[PDB]
Amino acid sequence: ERGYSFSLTTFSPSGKLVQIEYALAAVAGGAPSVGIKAANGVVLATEKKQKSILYDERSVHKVEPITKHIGLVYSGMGPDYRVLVHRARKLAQQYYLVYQEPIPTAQLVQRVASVMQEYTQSGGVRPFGVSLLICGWNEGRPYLFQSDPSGAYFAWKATAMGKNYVNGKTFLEKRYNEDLELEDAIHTAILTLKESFEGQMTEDNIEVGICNEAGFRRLTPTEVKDYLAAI
Amino acid sequence: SVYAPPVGGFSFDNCRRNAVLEADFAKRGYKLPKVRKTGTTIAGVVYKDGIVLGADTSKIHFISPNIYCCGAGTAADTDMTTQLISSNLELHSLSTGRLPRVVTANRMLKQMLFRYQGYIGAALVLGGVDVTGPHLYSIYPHGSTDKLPYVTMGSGSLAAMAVFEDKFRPDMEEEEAKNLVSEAIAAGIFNIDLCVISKNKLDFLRPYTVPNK
Amino acid sequence: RRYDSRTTIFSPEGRLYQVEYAMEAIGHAGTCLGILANDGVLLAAERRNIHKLLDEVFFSEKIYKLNEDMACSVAGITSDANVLTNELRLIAQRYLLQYQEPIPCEQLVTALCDIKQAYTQFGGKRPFGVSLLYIGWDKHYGFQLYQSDPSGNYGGWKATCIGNNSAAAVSMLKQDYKEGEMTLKSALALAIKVLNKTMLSAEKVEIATLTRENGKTVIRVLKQKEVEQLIKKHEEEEAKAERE
Amino acid sequence: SYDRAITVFSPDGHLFQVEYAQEAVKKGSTAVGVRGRDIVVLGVEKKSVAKLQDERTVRKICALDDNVCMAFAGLTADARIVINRARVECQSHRLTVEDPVTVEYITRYIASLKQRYTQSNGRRPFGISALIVGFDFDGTPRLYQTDPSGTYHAWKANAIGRGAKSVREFLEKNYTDEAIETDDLTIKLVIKALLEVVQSGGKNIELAVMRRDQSLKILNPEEIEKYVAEIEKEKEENEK
Amino acid sequence: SHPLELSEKNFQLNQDKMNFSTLRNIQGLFAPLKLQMEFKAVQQVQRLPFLSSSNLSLDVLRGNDETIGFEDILNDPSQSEVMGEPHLMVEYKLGLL
Amino acid sequence: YNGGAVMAMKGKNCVAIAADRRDFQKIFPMGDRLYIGLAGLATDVQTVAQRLKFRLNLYELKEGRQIKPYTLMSMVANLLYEKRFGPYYTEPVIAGLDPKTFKPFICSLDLIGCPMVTDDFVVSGTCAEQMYGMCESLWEPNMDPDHLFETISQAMLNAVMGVIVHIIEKDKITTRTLKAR
Amino acid sequence: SRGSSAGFDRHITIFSPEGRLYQVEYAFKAINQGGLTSVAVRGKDCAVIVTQKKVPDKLLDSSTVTHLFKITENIGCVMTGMTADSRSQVQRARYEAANWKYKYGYEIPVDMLCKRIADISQVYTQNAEMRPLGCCMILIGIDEEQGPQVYKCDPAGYYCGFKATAAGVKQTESTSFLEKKVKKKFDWTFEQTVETAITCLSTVLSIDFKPSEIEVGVVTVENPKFRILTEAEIDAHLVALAE
Repeated sequence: ERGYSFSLTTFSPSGKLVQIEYALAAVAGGAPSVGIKAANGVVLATEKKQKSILYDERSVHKVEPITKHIGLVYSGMGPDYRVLVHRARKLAQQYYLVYQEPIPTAQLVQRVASVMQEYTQSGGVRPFGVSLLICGWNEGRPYLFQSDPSGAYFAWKATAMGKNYVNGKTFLEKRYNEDLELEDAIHTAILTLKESFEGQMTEDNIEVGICNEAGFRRLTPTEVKDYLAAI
Repeated sequence: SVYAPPVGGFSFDNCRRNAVLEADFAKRGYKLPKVRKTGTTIAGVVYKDGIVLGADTSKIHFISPNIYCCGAGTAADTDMTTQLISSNLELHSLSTGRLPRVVTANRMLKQMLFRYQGYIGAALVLGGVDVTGPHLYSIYPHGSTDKLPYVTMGSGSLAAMAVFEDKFRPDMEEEEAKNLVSEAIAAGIFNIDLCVISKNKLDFLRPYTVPNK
Repeated sequence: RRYDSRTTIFSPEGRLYQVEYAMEAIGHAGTCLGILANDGVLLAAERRNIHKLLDEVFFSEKIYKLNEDMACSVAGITSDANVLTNELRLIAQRYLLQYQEPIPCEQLVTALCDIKQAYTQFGGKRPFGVSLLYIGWDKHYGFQLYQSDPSGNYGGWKATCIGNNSAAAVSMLKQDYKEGEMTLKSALALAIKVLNKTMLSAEKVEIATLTRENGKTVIRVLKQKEVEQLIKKHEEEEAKAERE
Repeated sequence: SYDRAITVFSPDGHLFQVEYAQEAVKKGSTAVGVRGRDIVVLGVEKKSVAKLQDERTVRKICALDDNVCMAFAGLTADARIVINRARVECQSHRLTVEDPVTVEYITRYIASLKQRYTQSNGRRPFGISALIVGFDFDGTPRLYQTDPSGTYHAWKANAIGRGAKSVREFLEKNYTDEAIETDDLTIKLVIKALLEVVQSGGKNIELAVMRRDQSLKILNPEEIEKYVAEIEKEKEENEK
Repeated sequence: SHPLELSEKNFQLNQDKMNFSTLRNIQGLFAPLKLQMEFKAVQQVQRLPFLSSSNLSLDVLRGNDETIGFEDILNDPSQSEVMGEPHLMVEYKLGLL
Repeated sequence: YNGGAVMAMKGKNCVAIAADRRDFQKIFPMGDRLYIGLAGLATDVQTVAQRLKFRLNLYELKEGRQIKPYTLMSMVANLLYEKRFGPYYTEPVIAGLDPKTFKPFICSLDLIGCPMVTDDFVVSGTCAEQMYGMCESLWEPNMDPDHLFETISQAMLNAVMGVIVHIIEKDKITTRTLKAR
Repeated sequence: SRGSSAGFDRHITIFSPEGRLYQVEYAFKAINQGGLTSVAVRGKDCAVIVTQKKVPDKLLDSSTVTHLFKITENIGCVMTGMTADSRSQVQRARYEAANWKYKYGYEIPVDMLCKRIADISQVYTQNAEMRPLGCCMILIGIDEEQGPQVYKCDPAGYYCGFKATAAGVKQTESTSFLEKKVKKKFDWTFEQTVETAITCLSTVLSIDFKPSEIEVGVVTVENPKFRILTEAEIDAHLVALAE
């Protein structure tokens, strides 16, 4: 029963790998994240883990830029997220040096997923316990990808991950529309986050980033306050 | 061995054959392709609020929103060195969240040029502005650097140093600094590209963001 | 038990249990089908990634192009299939660079199966849980169709199926396949019938064909209109047959 | 309880993992080899035939060089790896030195490669056994056998695989100097030896023939059925 | 051949020797010992040598995760133009050849 | 020892590349409506062509699209700068059209990969200091394919035994062999 | 090597069915093995660190017992947890600062040093051969453009910046006290910061302090060098609280 639960390089008699399921379980117990791909833009939102007045508000961030046109967010464990972010930045710089043009979003997702697939087929290591949401603008067309702890990636129109993500996906299915604007996408993302906050939502405990034809940027707290007041 | 995994970097698989071939062609009297070289005049000064770089005609390379470079020698070498240093500085700024410092670029360029024992062959004039003020350097192909208030390189170097040692004063304004650089460049050649970096056009308190490029 | 914890252990009757457990991972994946005819080869797959909030930004899923003359389909673990497909492309390009001729179809399969066998031979690693179907054309044997499994075995076929509910599909193909007297249209109809039995809408299947025109190989992926036409033709002929 | 590791001896001096690899060998299809005055014959049983399969890709007889060929019993991927290594070695040796490769030399190379994989706990042995035949430079026929442990011997007629003991006993009874006088008699002897365990003759029997200074020849079903018919006719005549 | 061939071949080894000597002189015998233990431990979890590895942990430990050199953009080892047989390369890695 | 000469000219929605024939191949096709011409040592030309084809095939399989002339120039520059200390004896010339816009492009590189992009013409080969002034004298903008072929043929011919010219259009590619009377 | 141990809480590289790392959680419990607590507070133009000093043996030289360390000329530190592990991390931090100075030509910042240490700590939690250190670090310094800085890293590889923080046996009560004080008032002078830190310690631990039982280090804008106070200064501050 438990003989096949401890080793990463051991198949179960039914042909299953259990440590990967447990890494996904680690991912599913993290803070919620939301991504919505609208017309002419993409939005990423997340819930902060430093909910106190003692924590400094400009030290560590969960929404990060990789290039001028690529951004990132996660659910799971932060220490793995940092090293993955550093490697992604280096890969993008290498691609620019070799080909003299910015890397496409899909190629970067493929390279990161290739790095993540390793650590699931060797003994003496453990997989990364983190999932990523990747957004980008390329050739006048927005993108939104998700990458798993096992190294598999998907292309989405709207998704949620973290705690209470099944109800979030149901909410998105009910609310998502094809012909949507970026402002309405931001409104819908904040409303989706609000469904499971368990507290009072302010601009000091959520983080929002957007991507459009001008590049990726992270919203300032005053803009988030203005958006929250409009609800 | 043939079973060893491959590695990256430069390749040295044609040196002996190339030496024999150039010897034979020189003895018999035939020509071979050559590299492209640039030897025009480059100059730069330090004034009260920034740096002014000049060249005669781009030839002024981008390193950072606050750092620029001018090169003389083999064109491919200068291009490759400047691009590599620019990428490294962008990685550094993304990690740190701040605009870089001129001494960091000077250190990286000097170390990388010294690593290759002068075979790269790029002479550079580096200048920029950071939180500690404006700085100006001169880097040589073997890896030696000088910190000076005014530098020049190229073909008409002496005709520019004459003007500099004749009409240079500390703490000048922008306009006459540009004029002095223009005269110094024009003296050597006997149509000029100028780059001006000012501390008042840069914000050192705002968090760093990737430039348009 | 005591003999099924590593890939480098033989059971007292000479069995490797970890390899069999790895091959057990292919029965959960989607169905893949392959049919050989006189003037082309066929590949039909089942789409598992079906959902309203999914995007379509790629050439296709579970069908990949390896070079100018070959294509493949996968079933199993996606992250391992990605590595295997990249390695296949590298092997083909290396052979072309060295010999200035395109690689034969069987040599590519052999070269990948060697890699798959090494990971069962050496300890501390995990075998790939991937099974592949290959189609192609070359000047030595013409149209071809191969199959591969996690242990590193392969073989040539005229019609085969991998994935979920493979045995029933194999039985139907054995019953309905005519050797040496089938064309691309007959192969398409048979594939539609077999998939309909084993699993129907145009959004749940993907079909690719290979053919030769003017001394050049053409690889295509069928469209929604053509798939719907095939489905409705099958439905109408089935209704006509059952009405009598 | 001393069979969990490759390099562990039992209290009475046995290595059990190598014996388990031999057990894996003992479950393959039967293979028979006979060497004669001027000919060597190899025959392999076909376990089952699927109608929707291309039979060219599942053959158990290969050609390592122009003067040597091999048959095997056991796991198939391991056999393919060993065959490729031996072929590359033959090509490299022929390129380096123009002399033809010796059958004993290639047998020793294969046995050394097999024996290398029974020395460490980080890798497992090859679960195959091979039969090697060929002609030397002077035209002397040879026949060798290899084992998963790394040993090898020389024979006049041998069988490996499932149901090998009965075939070996039949060969011991029937192998005489007047039964290998001619190529047809040698081929008939091989077919008759294979017919002890094969359910239906000709239908699922594969046979190869090699003559001196000639390439390897694979007999077709027509010739196989003709030989089987001749055997049936002589059996009917001897019935009485 | 060229004077730069040997220098570029063994750059990392010479850098390691210099840093280890300086560290031993300044702090003591324990610091290079710990560094070598860590390097050996992290350099042991990789793909089989005929496939392409990433060396993420080794780059994190060594500090090469925010630097790009000429060995990262020229003659990319991932798209190598020659590769041996898998078993032969694995055997050569273990010293059997 | 002979290295030959290669030129490329640009006109109105068209581009041409020419070389001298009679002995080896110098102009190679890299995809549709994109060519590269190499002049120099016989073995280095073929080696560079084969390695470039290797890289181009891998790139096009992985990316899923057709390459652009600028990206091809960057790849050639990287491949040439790899051998910085012992270099290849080649001087590439690139001419082609944009696969999605159909806009002409011409450039040339040195033996280590320093590019030069122009708008009228570009010349390579050992005798690169003689066709220059003739090219300025005989070139004017907004030139139809027939006059473009005539101009490039004249410039390639009356400056030095036969020549070969490719004319690239959005619809078709025309190849001609010439010999002075 | 030796070989891992079966079980959901006996090896570093094994996830539990809920996705937890019990060896990391157990390494977090080694910080309380010492029995001491420390407090760091950030002011308007200064930063202080305070920790308690326990000398139970009469035959022990009290001048050799300390938990305050100097990394560079402008960076200070306080360590909580296992003593040998703390000293090893201090040595590693000094080495990393030296490498940064050599490589970049200027002195390392506090956040960059903390990030480097956290990156090194993350690797120990993903490999089967090495084990995490049972200690936590708190760093203070003065930034040229930003000002006072307070940073902390833990055995898991996680780091953050604070306005006030605590570590040790009684971290939670200190955190509550500091949260109340910060929500009440800001803009503390140099005197008020030391007052607040000593008051937090002396209220969380119901003790009236002597100058020989606490250890105080400070950094300030006027004098950006890390400094360690003396008994006379500590007693002056203590009587200032007492009056």
